[PDB]
Amino acid sequence: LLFGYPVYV
Amino acid sequence: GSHSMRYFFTSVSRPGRGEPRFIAVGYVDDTQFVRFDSDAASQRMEPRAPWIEQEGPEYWDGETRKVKAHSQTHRVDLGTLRGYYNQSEAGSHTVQRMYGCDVGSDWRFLRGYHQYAYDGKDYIALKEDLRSWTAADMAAQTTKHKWEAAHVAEQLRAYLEGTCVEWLRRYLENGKETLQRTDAPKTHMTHHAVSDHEATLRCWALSFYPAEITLTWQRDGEDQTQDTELVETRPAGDGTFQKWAAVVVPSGQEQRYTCHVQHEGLPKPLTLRWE
Amino acid sequence: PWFQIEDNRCYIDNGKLFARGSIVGNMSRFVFDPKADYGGVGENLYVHADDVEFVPGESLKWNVRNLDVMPIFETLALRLVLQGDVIWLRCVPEL
Amino acid sequence: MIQRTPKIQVYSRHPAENGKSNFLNCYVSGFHPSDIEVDLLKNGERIEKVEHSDLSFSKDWSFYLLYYTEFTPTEKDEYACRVNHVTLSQPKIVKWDRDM
Repeated sequence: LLFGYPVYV
Repeated sequence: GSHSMRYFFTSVSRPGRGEPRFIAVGYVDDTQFVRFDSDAASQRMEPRAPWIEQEGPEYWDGETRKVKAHSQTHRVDLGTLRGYYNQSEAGSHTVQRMYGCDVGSDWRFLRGYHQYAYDGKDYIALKEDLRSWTAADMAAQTTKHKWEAAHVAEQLRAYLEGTCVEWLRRYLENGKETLQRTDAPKTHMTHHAVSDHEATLRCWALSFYPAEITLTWQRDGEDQTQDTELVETRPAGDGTFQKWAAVVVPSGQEQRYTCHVQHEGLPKPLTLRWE
Repeated sequence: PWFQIEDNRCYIDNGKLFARGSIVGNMSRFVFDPKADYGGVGENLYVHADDVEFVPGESLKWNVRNLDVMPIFETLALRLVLQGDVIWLRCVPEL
Repeated sequence: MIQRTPKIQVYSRHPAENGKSNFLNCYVSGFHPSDIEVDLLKNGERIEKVEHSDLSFSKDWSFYLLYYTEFTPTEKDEYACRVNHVTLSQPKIVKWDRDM
C-alpha cells in the first residue's frame, strides 16, 4: 500500500 | 527468510513535449505486484501479480488516487530541482524516489527507507533512525530544512513502521504460494575449450526464486576468484531467475574445480564437478 | 517459538502420492512447501487446501491424497516455515 | 549529471531446443538516463512483437528492463539484441549464444 501524504523537495 | 516491500518512482521531464513521463512500480521481494504509467491509457494503478488481484475496488481507487498524487508532486519537483541547480528550462531531467520496509523472518520491522535521486545521483535520504535526513549536497540542504519544518520524517516513520509492514504481512500471507515458497535452481556445468591450453567451465543456476543466490568456484576445496567471471542475476521472464559463474582453467586440470551453489530453495548447498 | 514433528510418512499408489504428517507447536503462521525429488533435481508440488490443516498456536497437519507424481518420483522434500523458522523434512515412499 | 552505459545479456527463458517454442530475452541494466532503444533481431531483421517489463531501478539508481518475445530456435536462424543509449557512440549488438 502506498504512502498517502504529499511530499515535495 | 526476511522480506521487503518497495515502491520505485521515476519521473522524466520532456520539455516542450508534454507532461513528464512518470512510471511507478511496487515490489514485494523480487516480485513486482503493481504499476502505473502516466502514458498508458488505463490511468489506473494496475495489478502485476495474481495475489494482489484479490484486493477490492476501494484498494484500487485508493492506490490510483495516491499514485496520481505522487505523479503530481514529482512534476512539481522537476521544476523545483531545475531551480535549485540553476538549470535550463530546456533540458530533460530525471527524478527518482524509493521507499519501503524490510521485515525479518519474524515478520517484525527491520528497516525502512525513503530516498530521492536527481539526474542519476543521490539527492536526499532518510537515515536508518527514521528521524534524520542526509542531504547529499548543498542544494539538498534546502529540501532537508523544508522537510524538517514540515515534519516529513515523523509522517514517514509512522507509515514505514506501521502501515508498510502491516500490508507487507498481508501480501506475504495472501501470496504465500508464490512469495513464501521457493523454486530451487536447476544446475548443470558446461565445458568450452578456449585453446589447447585452457578451458572454460561454466556453472549454471536456472529457474530459481527468490533471486538471492551464491555461486562460487573452488580449486582443491579453496575459494577461487582469479580467472572467474560472474554475470548479473537475470530474470527468466516467468518470475524465476538465472545466473552463471565461469572459471578459466588449464587443460587437464578440470577435475580440481568445483562449483558451489547456495540458495534458500535447497535443503543443502550443491556441489558440481566436471563429469 | 517451539515445535516438534510427530509424524511424516508417504506412499505412492498407481501414480499418485499420499502423504500424512503432523507437527505440534505454537506457530501463529505457516507455509507448506512440498517438493518432489527426482534424485538431485525436482519441482514444486501443489496440494489442495483440504489436505492441510492449521490450528494457530497448536498444530499443522497434512493429509495429501492422490497427488499425481511423475514416475521419476523418488523422495518427498518438504520445506516448512513455522513462525518464520525453516525446516526441511524428507519422506521416502513406502508400502 | 551521472550517466551509466547499459549492461546487456541476450538469452532464452528455457534451454534452447530447435523446433520448441521458447522466449528470447534481452536484459539491459545498470544504465542512466532511462531513455533507451532495444530491438530483438532475427537474422539482422527487427522482430515486431517485442514486449518489455515496467521501468524500475536498483539501489544505485541505475535502471533495468527486460525485453522479450516468443521464438522458436532453429539450427540456422541467428538472433541478437541491438541497444542504443546516449552513452553509446553507436548501437551495440550482442548476439544470442546458447552457451550464455
